[PDB]
Amino acid sequence: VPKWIQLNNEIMIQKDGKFQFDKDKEAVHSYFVDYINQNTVFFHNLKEKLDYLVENQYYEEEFLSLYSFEDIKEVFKTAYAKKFRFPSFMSAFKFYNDYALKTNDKKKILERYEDRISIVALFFANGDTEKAKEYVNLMINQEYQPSTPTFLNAGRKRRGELVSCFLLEVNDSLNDISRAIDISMQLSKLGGGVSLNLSKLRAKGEAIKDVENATKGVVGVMKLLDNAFRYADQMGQRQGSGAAYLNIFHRDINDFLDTKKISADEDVRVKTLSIGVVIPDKFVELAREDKAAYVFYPHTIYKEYGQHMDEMDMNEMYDKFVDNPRVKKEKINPRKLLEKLAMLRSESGYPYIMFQDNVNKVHANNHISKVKFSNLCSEVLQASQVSSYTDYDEEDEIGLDISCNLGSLNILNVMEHKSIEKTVKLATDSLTHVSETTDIRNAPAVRRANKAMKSIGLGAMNLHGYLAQNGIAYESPEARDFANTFFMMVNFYSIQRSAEIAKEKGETFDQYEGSTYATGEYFDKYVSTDFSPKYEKIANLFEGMHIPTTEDWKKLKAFVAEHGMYHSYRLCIAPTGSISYVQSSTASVMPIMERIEERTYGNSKTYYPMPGLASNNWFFYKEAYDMDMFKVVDMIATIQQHIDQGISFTLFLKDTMTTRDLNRIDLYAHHRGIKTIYYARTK
Amino acid sequence: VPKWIQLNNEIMIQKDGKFQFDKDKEAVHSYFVDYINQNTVFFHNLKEKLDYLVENQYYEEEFLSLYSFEDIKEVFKTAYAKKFRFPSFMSAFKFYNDYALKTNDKKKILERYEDRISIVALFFANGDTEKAKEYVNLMINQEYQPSTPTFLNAGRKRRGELVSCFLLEVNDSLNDISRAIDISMQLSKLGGGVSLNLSKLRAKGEAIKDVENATKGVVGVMKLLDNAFRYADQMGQRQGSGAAYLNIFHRDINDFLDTKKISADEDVRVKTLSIGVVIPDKFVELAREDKAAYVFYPHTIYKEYGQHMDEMDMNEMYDKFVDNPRVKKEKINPRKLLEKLAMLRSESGYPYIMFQDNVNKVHANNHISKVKFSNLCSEVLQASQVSSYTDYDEEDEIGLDISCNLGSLNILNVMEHKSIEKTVKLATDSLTHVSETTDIRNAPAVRRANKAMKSIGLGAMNLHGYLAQNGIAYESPEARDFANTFFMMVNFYSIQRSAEIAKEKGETFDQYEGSTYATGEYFDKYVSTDFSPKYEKIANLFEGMHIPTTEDWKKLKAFVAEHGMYHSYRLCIAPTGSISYVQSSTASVMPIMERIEERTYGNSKTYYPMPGLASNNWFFYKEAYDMDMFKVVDMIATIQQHIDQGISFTLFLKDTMTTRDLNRIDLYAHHRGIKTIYYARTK
Amino acid sequence: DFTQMFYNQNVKQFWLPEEIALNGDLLTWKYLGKNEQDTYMKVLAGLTLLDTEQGNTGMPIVAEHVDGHQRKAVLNFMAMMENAVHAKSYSNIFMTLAPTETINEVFEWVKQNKYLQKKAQMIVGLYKAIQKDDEISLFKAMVASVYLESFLFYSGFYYPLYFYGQGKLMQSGEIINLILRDEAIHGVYVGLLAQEIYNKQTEEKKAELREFAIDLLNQLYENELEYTEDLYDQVGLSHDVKKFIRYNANKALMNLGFDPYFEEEDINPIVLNGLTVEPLKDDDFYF
Amino acid sequence: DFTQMFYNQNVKQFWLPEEIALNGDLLTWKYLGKNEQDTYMKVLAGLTLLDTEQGNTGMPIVAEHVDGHQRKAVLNFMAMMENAVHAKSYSNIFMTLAPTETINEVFEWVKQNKYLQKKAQMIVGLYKAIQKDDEISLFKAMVASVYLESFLFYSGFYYPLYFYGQGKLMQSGEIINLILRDEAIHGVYVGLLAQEIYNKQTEEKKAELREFAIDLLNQLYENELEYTEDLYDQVGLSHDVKKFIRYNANKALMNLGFDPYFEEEDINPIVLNGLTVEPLKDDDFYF
Amino acid sequence: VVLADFWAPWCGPCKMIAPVLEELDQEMGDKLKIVKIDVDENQETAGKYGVMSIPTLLVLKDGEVVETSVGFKPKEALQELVNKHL
Ligand SMILES: [Mg+2]
Ligand SMILES: [Mg+2]
Ligand SMILES: [Mn+2]
Ligand SMILES: [Mn+2]
Ligand SMILES: [Mn+2]
Ligand SMILES: [Mn+2]
Repeated sequence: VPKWIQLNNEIMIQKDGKFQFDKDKEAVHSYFVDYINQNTVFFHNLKEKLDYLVENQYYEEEFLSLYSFEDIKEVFKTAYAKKFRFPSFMSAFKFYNDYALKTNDKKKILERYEDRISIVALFFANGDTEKAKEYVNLMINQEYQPSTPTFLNAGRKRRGELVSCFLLEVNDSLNDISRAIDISMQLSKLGGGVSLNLSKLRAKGEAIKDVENATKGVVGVMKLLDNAFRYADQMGQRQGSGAAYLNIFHRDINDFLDTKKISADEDVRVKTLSIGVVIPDKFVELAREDKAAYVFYPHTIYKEYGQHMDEMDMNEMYDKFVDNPRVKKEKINPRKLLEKLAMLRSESGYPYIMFQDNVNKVHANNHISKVKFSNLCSEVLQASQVSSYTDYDEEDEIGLDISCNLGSLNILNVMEHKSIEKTVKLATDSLTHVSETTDIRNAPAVRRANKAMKSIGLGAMNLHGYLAQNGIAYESPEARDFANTFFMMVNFYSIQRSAEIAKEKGETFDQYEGSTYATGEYFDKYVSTDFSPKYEKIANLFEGMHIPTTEDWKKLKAFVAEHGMYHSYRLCIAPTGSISYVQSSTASVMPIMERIEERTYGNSKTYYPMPGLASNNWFFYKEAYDMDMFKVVDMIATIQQHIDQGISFTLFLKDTMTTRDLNRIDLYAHHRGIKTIYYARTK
Repeated sequence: VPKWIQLNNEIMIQKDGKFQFDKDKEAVHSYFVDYINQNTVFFHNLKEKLDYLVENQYYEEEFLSLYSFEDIKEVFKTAYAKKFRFPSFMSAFKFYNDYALKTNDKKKILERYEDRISIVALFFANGDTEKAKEYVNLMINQEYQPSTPTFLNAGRKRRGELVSCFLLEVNDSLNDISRAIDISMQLSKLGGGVSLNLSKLRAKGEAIKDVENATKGVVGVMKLLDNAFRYADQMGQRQGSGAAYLNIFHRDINDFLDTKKISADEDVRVKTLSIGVVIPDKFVELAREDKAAYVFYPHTIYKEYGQHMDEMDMNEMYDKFVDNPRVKKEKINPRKLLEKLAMLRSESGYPYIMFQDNVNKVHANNHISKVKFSNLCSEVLQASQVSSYTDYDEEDEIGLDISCNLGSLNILNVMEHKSIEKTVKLATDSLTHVSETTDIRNAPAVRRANKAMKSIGLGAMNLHGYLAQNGIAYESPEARDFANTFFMMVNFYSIQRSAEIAKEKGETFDQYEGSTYATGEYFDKYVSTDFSPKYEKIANLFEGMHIPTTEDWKKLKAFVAEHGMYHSYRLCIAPTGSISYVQSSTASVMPIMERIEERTYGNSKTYYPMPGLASNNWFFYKEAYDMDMFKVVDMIATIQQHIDQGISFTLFLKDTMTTRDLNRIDLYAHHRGIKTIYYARTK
Repeated sequence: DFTQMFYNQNVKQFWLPEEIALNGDLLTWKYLGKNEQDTYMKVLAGLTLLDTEQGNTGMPIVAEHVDGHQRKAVLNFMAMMENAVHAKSYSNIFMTLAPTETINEVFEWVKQNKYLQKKAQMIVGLYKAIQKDDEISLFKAMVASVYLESFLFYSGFYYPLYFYGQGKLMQSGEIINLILRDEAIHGVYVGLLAQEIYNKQTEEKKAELREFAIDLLNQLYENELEYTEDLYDQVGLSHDVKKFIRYNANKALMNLGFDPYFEEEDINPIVLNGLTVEPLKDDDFYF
Repeated sequence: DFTQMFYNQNVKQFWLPEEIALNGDLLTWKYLGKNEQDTYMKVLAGLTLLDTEQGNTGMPIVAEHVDGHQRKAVLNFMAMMENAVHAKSYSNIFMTLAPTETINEVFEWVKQNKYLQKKAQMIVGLYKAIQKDDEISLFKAMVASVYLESFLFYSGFYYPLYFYGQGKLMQSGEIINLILRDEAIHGVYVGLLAQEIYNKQTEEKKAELREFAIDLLNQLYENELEYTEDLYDQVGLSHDVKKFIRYNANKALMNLGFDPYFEEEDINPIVLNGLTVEPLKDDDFYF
Repeated sequence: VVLADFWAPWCGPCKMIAPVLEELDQEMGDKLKIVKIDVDENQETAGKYGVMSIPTLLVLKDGEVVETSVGFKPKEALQELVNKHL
């Protein structure tokens, strides 16, 4: 075994009844000295390194040409002036195995952490030396973390897309379905995950040009999408991941769920296609009263009313559909469907549960469209318009398709530096640059919506790490108070930066005037309620930082009304997975699954304690499965009220908790305003 | 049991040791009197019938508007003036179960045979009453049978397309693969079989933009196309049948062949994709000499030479590929690969063996393109150009994708009427009309090739039936002499009609000037060799008919040089396994599989004696399995020399014969000039 | 041509009662009406009683008279599954859902029940009539066995599958599904052994064996209709159960190489949700 | 007092030969002398014959005559192990190590070997002599079965154990140890059933039953001596094997509740080294 | 008395009957004529006699068909079939 791995295994070797947590720093030192410093290509100067990387098609030349070499050298000096040291071996291992640039033969390492960060900052700044140095300070302090696509591929020629997600609306036509397959493959080859809304597709047994019982339902389209994502497997290095979302009132909802059953035959089962279920409040009401529900055939509704099933408010039009003889449906049991959802999530973790009315109750851009579906990570909730892809040599009607411009704030490092405002504004600027520089030619709706909506996703991570390292239990009300204040601050400064960008560019996002930002309805709870901490301990955490008040929110509302808002969406909390290791952070705002992660790499067993774990804060780092899921729902809903998009909310379930417990958690999440539920992780 | 089925069941009940073949006429009479007349809705006059069918979306009003009602009435009268009587129960059963128009509830019969024929004739004539009556006489005499799509869907509103088959060239890109999937689903929606050329797709383990060993080969595309055809399976009326063709020098040839293995896992196994293998003469040369052969990576050849592997001459470029270090390849055993082909055909009937050099040595349009693959029935051998489908908002380079409009001559009825010339010319006119009226908006290359090439397929059937009813053994040299003479006359009159159409319309097919028709190379063997019958028995069959002599062929060659040719391709012999029953004809030019076919439709077995089978001609109707396959190869090669496209040549093998016998038959077919081999049926 | 393949499929389907925890069924059992609980108990006892005959007599008697070491081994394996696995599984389901006194009473009732007894004794009668070295009597018993495995069980299986398809009594429904999956393969296998005997017979003897099989099917079917109404009218399901019986009768006939007797019908969707290389030697390239 | 614990032990011991990969023995097999390979093949063939008859005949027939569904379930399971697991495992070993012709020859050799035919004749004769409701004929067959389980197998088991103990043919040896582990519990169980019948008798009848058991043992023993010499003389081990079979004869007697008959001897130390779905309610929708 | 054998070169059972007819000619060839006709080359005769299947053996007496046997037959069965008409 290697020396660093052997030293890492001494974490679990307990002496005097305590874990040898100090051995981890020795593991980082051994790892670097024995592997990294030996297998990193070193050049006589930064000029030679840059020439080698651009000439050998490792870096793009366009973004480096915006700076003189003096500016690039100063930026790299700023990155290395911090003298950043990885505090855990797993952080360095993750970076130098996944995100560090390597030679074409993968034998050596071309990029350090201070090199990847410098290149990403130079990409973000776009010719500005001071902005590049600010980004370098932001990332080397680990206050803000660009998403895995953005961090990996910024300024590199051998890349994919910096966009993490692609949310596609699939219209009810063979041409539209074929274009959905094409766009799904063209966006999977770019690396980003693709989510598709299949609620517009007509159900099984529907008519294709007045011949009845002709359709095979959305399950055939899921088969096509699953094989399309399998084909676009990105070399197999990361398997093609795709999501499919269906409204729970869609007739195919039972067959939609039947594909995730283990007992399901290979003739119906889909493997690479994750599934999500969109649940309007009407379904929850029907389940609550234990009255028979109806799943409708979408094409009958489209023929009768001229509008798609998912474009109509089901809370208002459910009765109209039911008493309509020209609308086809079959009676179902909403409580039986809820139990089926609970057991499917217990067995496989699927489907993602999207509470449509919870999303659209506080959705700012309902005028553009209501949020009909979420992304593969079940955290992006944006307005989308379907695209009517017509026959060849006929002009297509291009709609709006959602894309992830993701970035995560490290709550621990953000609040240690007392720079919530600066970090949020710089992250918003970086995400704006990522959205602007994204130009996807094979996805027309994605490109059009990226140009028009200018939506970005600014998430946060290391919530549990910050709370445990500050002596706050995740389920404690003080933790919820801190999350309320912190995410209200994040929302305030994200809105402020969006309005500042709109003022400086003279343009807002498309159809901004109809949004609640323009009407001032979005800021109602912010100008009516004070989100300052209610606990003295929590208020001390924000000391040295100006917490926005009701009057400050009124000034921000006036500023937005006068100048507009550049981004339709700004905040969405992604799961923050493999990049959380590099930032030495807990994943997302979720609680930690295990105090010490047991990971297998090759023939070695590697251990990763969560950052800041020690004897004093051992019980503050409570495992997620040990937590009360209701209090985690409370925490997320406290965070959710300050996030305009959704949060990737994973349910951590014990083996002893039945499907009724999972359904209770789901219904409490719906009752508390949770927008989406990502996963049901059973231990 | 129905009375007609019970009377048909009396065929095998032998009295006096002889089959009761006279019971089939009783069976058809009972069928009509007790089911068809009772379940046929009758109108007071033809005006009421036409009005009801047009108003109820059964007929197109456009094609009936070019005729005054008196003209349509007289066309119907001359259709019923024949007083056509079906000779067998199976003919009427097949027609009134598969092609006769029925009401929306499929409970009553709206179309007689004479009404289907009248409607198809009125569609063919396009405003000409005399031509409509000529078509009516042609079809009611059963001299010419339009293909199943044409016969079933001519003049109907609830119709797909009149084209029986489509051939798509798939280029080596994700855009082209996605568009190929889209076009395959669109054309399967239209009801026609789709064949795809996967030889341009780069091999498994190839590089995608400097990313090496990332491709899944052609097998991933086969999985995509298989699921596309399953999805677009014509709603379940008939399972979506698609074809994939790959050159035998493609690297994925073994993976391509392994898809049909029973032992193959579901992750590599296709189920609705028929597979075909294109064998150049170079492969046969390598197998004969037992030298180790190399299958090549297509993308390496494209990078080195700028042309796709199937676009270059294998016989010339094989040594250059092998001696090229930049062309990646893997060593195979051509004889072991031939044995694998033979065992695959024995176990499953796949692949379709296509001898590329046997096609291109007599291919008239090699200047346009070599024939790189065949159709789903391995009989459509036409030049095709690949379409370079670019990104969205980028103009695509549309090529030529083969569309085949099929039609069959009933050799028995054509010869008994002594009307080879008139039948061939009328069939050519009808196929030209079908090609002209056919437009496909979702397949740009199919539409472009239909407009430019104007290629039609005029097949033939009831060869074995005519020979046996004339006391000629199918394997006898007299049968081959008759096939030679009859198909030489068919080719002569097809060329004459094509030249007459080109003269009347003033236009030839695109790139006609570079074809052998314009240069006269096509007519060399016709102006040099006399194809009159060498046997007095065969020559007596053509009594009262002018057999084209050498001087007549010289005159036709001069006429073609002066006026051109309207159709790039005219003759192609399809299996015609379904319409053969209605016409009381043996399927294709193939020998009969069984003297009395046993068929189960429901809970009752329905025996079908061969057309004209009796006691005096019992041994002339020799079953194809008992026949020498070398003699059948000789017959097909005699026919093939007068057919510009291919022939659906099915190999009928006994279980006693090994894979070496199958390989011997394959190599004899290659040596005798057979272009394609369809199936290997084992008894 | 088939015994080693069936050996493989049988042994790879091996399972034990202990694998499925049953206690969680009490959370849906308590919510069923008296008629539902009564029907379930009666159906369960019916299946238990019939399966015991198959374990004690049906499979061992066929194993005794069939020639062939490999066939005897497969048949022994099937007999083992009846006695060691299925019987314990049925007992476990009962002990979970009913108290001891209720179990004893249900078995007393079903033991006296006219329609259950009629079919149980008809099948057992044919097993008792097998004579040494007489393949005709063996065939008749095999037909009876296939009818039990592939047909008679299904009026009973209907109800657990009906609940299983609705999300009720999922643990016992999983057990029943495993049992049913074993009986399906048992029926197919014994069916192939019967066809082997049938194919050794003259044409007149074949016609006579066909008449036997159809006559037996008719007797059992008419009693199944009565059995069905007796159990399922009180829960309103008899019409759909009858469709399921006919569909499974057709499968049993197909197992015996015979044509389906009944027209094709659709089944209740809830129950559905519950459910010679020779190498080229040269001189072959020259002609 | 014991059937349930035997049921649990038998089912928890369930195994298939395919669980053990045999290609690892290929080299140690190749390295044995022709004499050693011959004795090994023949030894396993003799075992195959015994298990064939124990599975086809012995265990099923005893199951038929023993009362009680649980006792029958244990005996049925043991029967399945004999022919579906044990007898088949030997073919897995043969198919790995030997070419088809050698396999064909050894099965022909079992048919014509006089000692193997004699022991089969004697054991199977007693099985087929069982009369319904006649406990004495049943006892006699159970004694025969114990002698097969706990004595007769051991002239065969010696050689795989002898190799296993030297680190040779260890994969085949692993299979054999699993078979031996099964037979040990089979011999104990059948022994306990035999003792039940014996204990019902008068003292006079008991005296006759002991005579039967001892006479049968001696007759089988004398035949086994000749069989042992025939197989082992060519590998030099006959005297050693004889000591082993006497050791195991005493274990068989003990399984029957009788005193040891042969004096204790030192066995080769090599051979010794060879050894839930909870539904929602109305109160989960309000918080 | 003539035994006519309707046969073909591809027919397996027809190859099995060939040596049986040679032995029959050696034993009975003074009273029985054996005639072979290939149905692949002589379809008109096979049609005239309604030959269905091969081998088909016709016993002819003075030009009339007196007995018909279909499929393979051993020598003793052919002798019994012919001896009825001698
Ligand atoms: Mg449409
Ligand atoms: Mg390309
Ligand atoms: Mn059972
Ligand atoms: Mn069973
Ligand atoms: Mn054993
Ligand atoms: Mn045993």
